[PDB]
Amino acid sequence: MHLTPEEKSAVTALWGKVNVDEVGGEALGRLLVVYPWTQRFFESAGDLSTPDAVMGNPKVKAHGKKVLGAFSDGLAHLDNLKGTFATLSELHCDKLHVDPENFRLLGNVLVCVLAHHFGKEFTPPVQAAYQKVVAGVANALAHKYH
Amino acid sequence: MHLTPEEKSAVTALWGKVNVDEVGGEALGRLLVVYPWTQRFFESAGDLSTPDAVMGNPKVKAHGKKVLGAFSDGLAHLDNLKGTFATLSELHCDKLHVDPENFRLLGNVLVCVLAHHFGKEFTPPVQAAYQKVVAGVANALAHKYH
Amino acid sequence: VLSPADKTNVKAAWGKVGAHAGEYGAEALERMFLSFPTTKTYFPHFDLSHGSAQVKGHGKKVADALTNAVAHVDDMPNALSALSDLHAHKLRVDPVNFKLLSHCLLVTLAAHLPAEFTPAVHASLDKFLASVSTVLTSKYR
Amino acid sequence: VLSPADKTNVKAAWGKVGAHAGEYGAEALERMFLSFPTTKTYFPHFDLSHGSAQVKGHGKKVADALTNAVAHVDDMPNALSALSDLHAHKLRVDPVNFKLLSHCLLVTLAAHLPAEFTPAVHASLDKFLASVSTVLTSKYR
Ligand code: HEM
Ligand code: HEM
Ligand code: HEM
Ligand code: HEM
Repeated sequence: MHLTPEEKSAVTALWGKVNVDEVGGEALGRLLVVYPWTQRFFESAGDLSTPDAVMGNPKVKAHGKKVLGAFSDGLAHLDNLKGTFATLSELHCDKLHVDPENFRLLGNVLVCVLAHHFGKEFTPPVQAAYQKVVAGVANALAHKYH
Repeated sequence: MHLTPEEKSAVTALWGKVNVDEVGGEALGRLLVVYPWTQRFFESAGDLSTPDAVMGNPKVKAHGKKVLGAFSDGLAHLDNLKGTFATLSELHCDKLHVDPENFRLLGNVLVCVLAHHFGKEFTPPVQAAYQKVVAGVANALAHKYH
Repeated sequence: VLSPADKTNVKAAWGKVGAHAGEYGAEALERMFLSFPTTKTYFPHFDLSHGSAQVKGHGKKVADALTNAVAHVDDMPNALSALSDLHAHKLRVDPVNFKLLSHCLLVTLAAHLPAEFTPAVHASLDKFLASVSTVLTSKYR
Repeated sequence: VLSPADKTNVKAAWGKVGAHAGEYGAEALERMFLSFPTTKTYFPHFDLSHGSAQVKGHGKKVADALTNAVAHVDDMPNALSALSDLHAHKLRVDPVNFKLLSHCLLVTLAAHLPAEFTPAVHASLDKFLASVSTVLTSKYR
């Protein structure tokens, strides 16, 4: 990444306070609600007819935890996101057919969830550093598309 | 910059047939005409009120030639665009205050200009080589923004 | 919005396309697949090989729709309603991809209509494709 | 297109903003400048330092316009004519930038209106900023 030691520490430190379980479920659910078209990948999940139906769907919540999990582990290889997400990048392209734009939508949703959760703590300078990570993650994930 | 050898050969082979003076004037003129907002940087150029006024403006022609001039040099250092474009990136940022999105619009216009000129010679695969190139250049031109 | 001038421009340039629309539609797709590989994620079921009939088939359909929007330049939202519905509800193509196609459509036209692909026409055709794209995306949320 | 639920959601959320809109406008710009430094190119004449009165003042201006839009949620195009003009013919901000400010605005509201920033409210505000963005860039060409 092009993270400043100071930027690295801010990221690192807020994350320490994150419940991935809750943040993962909320980030993915908000995605399906704000940008309804991302639901194209989760038909087998069930009823996503309403915010409530989405936010409540256990399948979504569980996928959300799987996704932030992977993200979370990526924060330990912030200096080589490319290599950390290589196999995940291939899978997404070749198996899932997930348009990389989706990675960017989520990222932005992620940031809104963090702000939502930490209020005060999620300062302009802290958001800036997070914006760099989500961008970084998305690029890493899109890297192997061909 | 993932230019395969064959993509690099293709960029270079075509660039040989280009009249940078000409293409330069056309690309720039056309940018001011398709995305008139871009005219914000040229209020000292005079009359840009109509297509003919833009396309024939001696100043637009002259500036177009300059821009493409710099771009052609870029094409001889496909290996080090960032390096090649560093002082230019800084100037655009710090002195000119040019939003980098401008660099991408020009890239797209330039691609249409090349299609316009070479017709059938601008094959699907050649366009894809040039797409990577315009992108690489806009990225290099934006590298020093802060 | 599209101005009288714009409308004249579009009818004119598109006029020239005539019977080649089909082929120019297929070519714009190929160009798009090659330059923006991420767009491929929407056609996992297609044979994207060079000269693929599926692509041929699809280029024709896209062309017909464009041809239909030109014929109904004064009532595109209505002329394209059905297609706006399909894209919003079934296909659910991310909005960013319209601009990529638009772009490849413009390169394709440029490559075929040197005499008509003037600065003025280029601008008109770009506003037009932008408008089609907006209609097709209007019912997304 | 903003649904009635949407208009409701928006007026509620903005209802809560109240006397803090200005501070939130100011905060959103600050967040924009730091996260997307390319946005700074449009404010060379400003002191973009933290707590600058130029930024503060501008923040108020933006907030107010938003208020005015919420108030005329039914007639935005008309309520924002002047502003659409200014941006299209004077400021000429590139359209991509509207998405960046919109985003920083959500982030700001989320951080300040926890209880209110529900998933349904989030969706509505987004659509809303989108429409505001569309209005402000409608006379560009
Ligand atoms: C932070 C970005 C993302 C990360 C780190 C990520 C990671 C993952 C992981 C770890 C899996 C597990 C699959 C396996 O190992 O077999 C997965 C599956 C999947 N992801 Fe991604 N993902 C991301 C973004 C997205 C987005 C934005 C979407 C669509 C909105 C998406 C759609 C899917 C789907 C459809 C599956 C398949 C799960 C199944 O088999 O049901 N992903 N992802
Ligand atoms: C391939 C992308 C570009 C290249 C290689 C390029 C190159 C150049 C060069 C070589 C100069 C003169 C340097 C000097 O004055 O010392 C220049 C100046 C300038 N460029 Fe760029 N340019 C590019 C894109 C653009 C775009 C897209 C815009 C605006 C839409 C722009 C706006 C300007 C302006 C306003 C000047 C100053 C001209 C003057 O008033 O003397 N440039 N550029
Ligand atoms: C102005 C631009 C576009 C036009 C005019 C257009 C028009 C059409 C038409 C006429 C069809 C066939 C529907 C039928 O079966 O009758 C179609 C299908 C489809 N389009 Fe769009 N489309 C556009 C943009 C896009 C983009 C940008 C994408 C993705 C990159 C896309 C993805 C698809 C897919 C995946 C199908 C289904 C094809 C099949 O399964 O046969 N479309 N479109
Ligand atoms: C949510 C969309 C936006 C709204 C409602 C908005 C509203 C306004 C308002 C109310 C003004 C002040 C007019 C006056 O001075 O009388 C203004 C000016 C201005 N806006 Fe926009 N704006 C928006 C988006 C943007 C964006 C995204 C940018 C650039 C990144 C921008 C750049 C400017 C600039 C440079 C000025 C003039 C500043 C000065 O010299 O005082 N605006 N805008």
